[PDB]
Amino acid sequence: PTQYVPYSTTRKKIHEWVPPSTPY
Amino acid sequence: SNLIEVFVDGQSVMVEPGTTVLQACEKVGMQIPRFCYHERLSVAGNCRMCLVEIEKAPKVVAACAMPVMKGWNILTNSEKSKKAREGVMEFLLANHPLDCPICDQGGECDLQDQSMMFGSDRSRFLEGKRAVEDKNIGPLVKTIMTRCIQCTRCIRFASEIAGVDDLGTTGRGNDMQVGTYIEKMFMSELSGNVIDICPVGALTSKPYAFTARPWETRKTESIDVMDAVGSNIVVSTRTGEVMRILPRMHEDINEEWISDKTR
Amino acid sequence: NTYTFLDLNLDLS
Amino acid sequence: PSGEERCIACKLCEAICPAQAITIEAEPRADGSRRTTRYDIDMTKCIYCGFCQEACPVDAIVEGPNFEFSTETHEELLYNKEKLLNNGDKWEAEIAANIQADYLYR
Amino acid sequence: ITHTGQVYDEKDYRRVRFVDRQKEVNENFAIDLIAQQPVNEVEHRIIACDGGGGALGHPKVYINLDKETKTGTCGYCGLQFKQ
Amino acid sequence: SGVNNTKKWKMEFDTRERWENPLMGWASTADPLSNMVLTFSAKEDAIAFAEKNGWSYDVEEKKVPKPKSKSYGANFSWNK
Amino acid sequence: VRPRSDVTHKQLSAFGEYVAEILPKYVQQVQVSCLDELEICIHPDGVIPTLTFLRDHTNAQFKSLADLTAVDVPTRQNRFEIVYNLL
Amino acid sequence: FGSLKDEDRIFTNLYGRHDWRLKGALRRGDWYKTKEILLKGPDWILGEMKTSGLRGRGGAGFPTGLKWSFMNKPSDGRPKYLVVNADEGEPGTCKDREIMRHDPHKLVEGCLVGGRAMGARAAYIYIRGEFYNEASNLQVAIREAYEAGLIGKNACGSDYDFDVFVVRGAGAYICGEETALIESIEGKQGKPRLKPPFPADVGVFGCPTTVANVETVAVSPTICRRGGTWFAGFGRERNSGTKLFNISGHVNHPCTVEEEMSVPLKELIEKHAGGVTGGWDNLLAVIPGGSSTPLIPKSVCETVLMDFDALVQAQTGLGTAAVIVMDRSTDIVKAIARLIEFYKHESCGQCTPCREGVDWMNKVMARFVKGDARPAEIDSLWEISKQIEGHTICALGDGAAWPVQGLIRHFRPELEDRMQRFAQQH
Amino acid sequence: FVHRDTPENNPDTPFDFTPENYKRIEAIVKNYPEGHQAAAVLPVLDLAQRQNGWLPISAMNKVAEVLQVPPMRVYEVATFYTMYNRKPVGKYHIQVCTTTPCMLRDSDSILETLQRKLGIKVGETTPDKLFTLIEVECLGACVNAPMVQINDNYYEDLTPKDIEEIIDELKAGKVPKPGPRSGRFCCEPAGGLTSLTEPPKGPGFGVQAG
Ligand SMILES: Cc1cc2nc3c(=O)[nH]c(=O)nc-3n(C[C@H](O)[C@H](O)[C@H](O)COP(=O)(O)O)c2cc1C
Ligand code: SF4
Ligand code: SF4
Ligand code: SF4
Ligand code: SF4
Ligand code: FES
Ligand code: FES
Ligand SMILES: [Zn+2]
Repeated sequence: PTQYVPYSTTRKKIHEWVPPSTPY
Repeated sequence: SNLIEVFVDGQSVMVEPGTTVLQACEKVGMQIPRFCYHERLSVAGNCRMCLVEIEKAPKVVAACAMPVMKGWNILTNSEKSKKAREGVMEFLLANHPLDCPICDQGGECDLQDQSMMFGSDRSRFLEGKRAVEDKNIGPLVKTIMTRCIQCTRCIRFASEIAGVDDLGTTGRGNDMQVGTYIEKMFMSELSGNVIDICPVGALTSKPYAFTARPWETRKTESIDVMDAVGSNIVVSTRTGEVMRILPRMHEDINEEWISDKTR
Repeated sequence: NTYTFLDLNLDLS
Repeated sequence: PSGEERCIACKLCEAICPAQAITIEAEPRADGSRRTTRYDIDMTKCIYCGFCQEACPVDAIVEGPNFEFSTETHEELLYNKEKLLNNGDKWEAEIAANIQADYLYR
Repeated sequence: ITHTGQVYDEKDYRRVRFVDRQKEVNENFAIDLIAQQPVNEVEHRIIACDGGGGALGHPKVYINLDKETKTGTCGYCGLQFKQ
Repeated sequence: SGVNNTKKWKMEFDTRERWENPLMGWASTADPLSNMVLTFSAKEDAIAFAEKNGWSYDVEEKKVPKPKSKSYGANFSWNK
Repeated sequence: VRPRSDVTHKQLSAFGEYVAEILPKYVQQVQVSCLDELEICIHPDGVIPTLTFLRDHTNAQFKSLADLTAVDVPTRQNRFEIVYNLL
Repeated sequence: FGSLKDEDRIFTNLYGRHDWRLKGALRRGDWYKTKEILLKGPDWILGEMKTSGLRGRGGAGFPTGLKWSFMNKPSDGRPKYLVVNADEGEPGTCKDREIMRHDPHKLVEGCLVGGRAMGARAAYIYIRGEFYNEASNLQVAIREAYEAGLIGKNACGSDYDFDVFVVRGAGAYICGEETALIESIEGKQGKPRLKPPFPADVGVFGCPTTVANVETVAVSPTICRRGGTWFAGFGRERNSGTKLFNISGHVNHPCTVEEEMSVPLKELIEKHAGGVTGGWDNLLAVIPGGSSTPLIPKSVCETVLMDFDALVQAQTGLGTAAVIVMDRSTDIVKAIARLIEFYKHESCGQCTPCREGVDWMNKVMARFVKGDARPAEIDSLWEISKQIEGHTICALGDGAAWPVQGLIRHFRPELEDRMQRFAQQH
Repeated sequence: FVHRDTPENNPDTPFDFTPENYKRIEAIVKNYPEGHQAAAVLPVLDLAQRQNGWLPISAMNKVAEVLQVPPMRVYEVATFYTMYNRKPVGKYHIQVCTTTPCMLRDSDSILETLQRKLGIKVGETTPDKLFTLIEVECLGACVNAPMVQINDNYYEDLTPKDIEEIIDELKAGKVPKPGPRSGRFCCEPAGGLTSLTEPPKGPGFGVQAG
């Protein structure tokens, strides 16, 4: 001629309705 | 009455006067390889990939077009009607850009199959290829139209099934490009059907661009709930999230078409 | 003339 | 060479893998190009047939020369895109020489 | 974080695996590497793109650098070509 | 447009849970009879398989494309 | 194209009739495949009789059983298709 | 044996020399028995052409009488029509340019004589748009005729009604095609239709229609006047009648002479026109019917004569009978190469075999002229040629294949040498 | 074949048939069968070309409007035919016939001469925007092979300097005797009229009986 760590790289697939923080 | 007798490689079926040669083969059960012929779209004869050989006849006939006459035996697997397909497939492929691993109509191609079953083992087009210029037909259909086999089923659907009458052929020769002359988006409901109806993957769906590949998609047959026509649809799911919804045929409700909303 | 064929058409009409 | 990863997510490497080892899911990168969001070769599932080497059109997935990758934990053997791309960068010089020597044969 | 951006939030469990360990991510992120690639100027209306090296490249495709408005990009290399 | 996959009847078991796997994000299934789709040539034979194996069945009649009349001459009609 | 030797296709066909005549009972659909291979098909009751004739007949000695297998055609009323290959 | 008499010759006004206008036409006596002919009956007119046994004067050869006979069937409530194609895109077809420009009237009465034969309500003449001046001449002639009352309702003092119109072509060779002339007349893109719905059955605007080469329409009144027999005698067997012959390229006096059909090919350059430039031995090849027909090399040149039966025996077509001659001073490989360039710039692209096939032969032909292509490729162009020949929707793909087939058939050694020449200099 | 709107060539360029032009239009439709406006688009498109050579996207839209057809329908017709120009055309717009018949009889010869005289490449307008050269295909009139149609000038049988002579005539003055500058008349054997040198028989000559 002269420790790994496996993980899912894809992101979330189903998002979630976040409660309205405005109280009613 | 009204039952001419026509022979399909001998099965001698009897058919209504006015049925096309391609239609005669269908009732026996044979399939003429076809492009540019869709059952609910007008016959155009553009591809001529369906040339068959009626017996005792000098030239081969266009299946989708010739009204079958009395006692003409169709020879669908003759030594001639195969050179009439081995030589057409030579042409469609010659100007084709080989980006099959880009074309998301990878396993959903009616042009690789027919090549892979009725066409030729190798190519002789040592000459150069052509390229067209990708344009914008809208936000739903991605027209990578260098793929187009000028089969004019879009121009038909866009005029006959939907009344858009916008898409049209422009020019002559080997640079006939079937795209809107001025860049006006193809905005209409029934728009996404063009994807399903273009056998080539020239124009395909932009949201479902590259999320999947058809062999993987598990296909569950269900019902359209977005609108009250209740159109039949097939939900294609991979590893548990829906990847596409495409139409499945119901003669009475949605006959092979679904709305832009419900796909 | 550029329009002579076309003008000849009107008379036939 | 430029630095763009070869894989274009045609996903037939997944189709021809005999063991179901390769899992690929993709989406159009902002560039508009086609790339794999997740490429996971489960090496414990893989039986090192070398068909993936065969199948790839861009030849993005290759059978690299190294055989010494024994690992203390089972999870390390499962490989995501980042480990394989990192494996690719480390051994690219020899992989290129090896493919250079054998491509005429293929 | 990574090419795709896979990341774990504070509340996110499934982030412990890295505790006292390291994650596999990439420098030389490709997303920017071709963007760093100069636009291949050409004379002809259409140009090829073997990917470089023929058999050792990508299935050849011909790109239409016909409009300066857009530099054709071979769907395989992401190389922009400047008419 | 090929119709060679619309020929034989198939009976398919009902779909079940496909939860995401925490370590790698691969789909995971707890239902053994999921990927199994048996192919039967005729409706009568498939119904028989369900009865002797004791699985519940809900047969769907084949729906084949209706004959459609086509003729190249017809669209050339300016009248209509 | 495989190197078919019609010489075989005929001789094996002729034996297929021979067996069909010798055991008109228990034997139906005797056919020589396009692969120069014979495949007498017998009623299940003819298992003992047809084999024995082939194991012990001067004009057809079929001493060793290469394999016994059962394809399963679920559609077929009789699900299994026991196949005995003899040499 | 040709050598038709001037008196027998059909278009006396050929080469002008006589007023193309009506008063010249009256001295010609073109409108002499028109009332009588129409009076006789439509059936009498078709009897005259059937007796004449005239063949199509356009590139395709078919009995003229049988073609007209087809739409003589009873009207189904749609007006029957006449379409005269004055387009002649084929190279060497300056012929029809003559009748239109020099003798417009002959065609005008050809139209009404022909019209009652098919019972056409009206006739549309599609002169190629290129010829703007030519158009100027015919409608001046058409205007004269109506002013006279020769055409129009109660035309020629008879029960029958006819109206004649001129339509602008727009520089397309394919417009010439029978199903495509119609579509241009219809106003859609000039793309041929399939023959199943035949032109008579579904013509223009869905009304029965018939299409004739302008020469074919023009001779019908004179043939009825002279009778089928007179006309029938000049021809040979199925072949019959005088057809204008245009000789262009490598001849001393290129000209269009309406000399008799069945002329020895050696005779028409040698006796009329101009002997082949450079001598009759300086003839690398002859294109008998124009670009569409295969060229024939000198060996068979004089032996054979110009009639459609003799040519089909020779593997070539009488076609438009346009004789294009190539001396030994021409690169045929490049000559035929531009005809394939002539067809890539012109085929409609509606059908897959012509669209890609003609472009494919153009690319191979250009390489052949350079000699870059290897010898084995020659035969492939042949195989590419017959794929196009029998698979095309119209005849133009038929036409593109024949010149390629001719070059390989008789000049295969020359192309191999061009192959060899480039390989040697490396 | 794509109209990317440009300030010059785009509908901002308003188009409308001159009162005189519109007249010509009506006549066209009637010539065509009743209820068939569509047949008239190729002739109506031609008069838009007669009005202005450029015929921009605006002009085609008007044609479709006047003819009440799908606009695309007009766009398809304009693109298919070479007669229509979708780009500005030189005042003279000479076109040189280069099919094999003309080439065999030297058509190419003429080209080189014209390129030099116009001092410009083949295919574009002179800077003077006075001339435009294009290599068009068979224009008919082959017997006279050397040939160059300039707006129907159809000059034929032209030796190189002839054209130069013609071009000069065009460059200074107008109407340069359009036609075959050769002595021969229309198409005639250069030798003479072998076909018919006798006088033409008169009316009712040898008219067959019946
Ligand atoms: C590509 C093509 C171009 C043609 N051009 C012409 C033409 O310019 N003039 C013509 O008379 N016939 C032309 N024809 C032949 C017509 O299709 C048709 O056969 C003919 O015009 C009928 O006239 P006839 O029956 O009187 O001969 C052409 C055919 C093809 C395939
Ligand atoms: S269409 Fe897409 S998939 Fe079908 S062949 Fe052309 S490229 Fe390959
Ligand atoms: S787009 Fe699809 S459908 Fe429209 S022509 Fe090209 S291929 Fe045929
Ligand atoms: S690895 Fe090769 S084959 Fe598998 S997807 Fe990426 S490119 Fe296609
Ligand atoms: S052959 Fe096919 S393409 Fe060529 S002209 Fe006739 S139809 Fe149009
Ligand atoms: S399928 Fe035969 S014409 Fe298109
Ligand atoms: S080719 Fe030039 S006019 Fe016929
Ligand atoms: Zn590339």
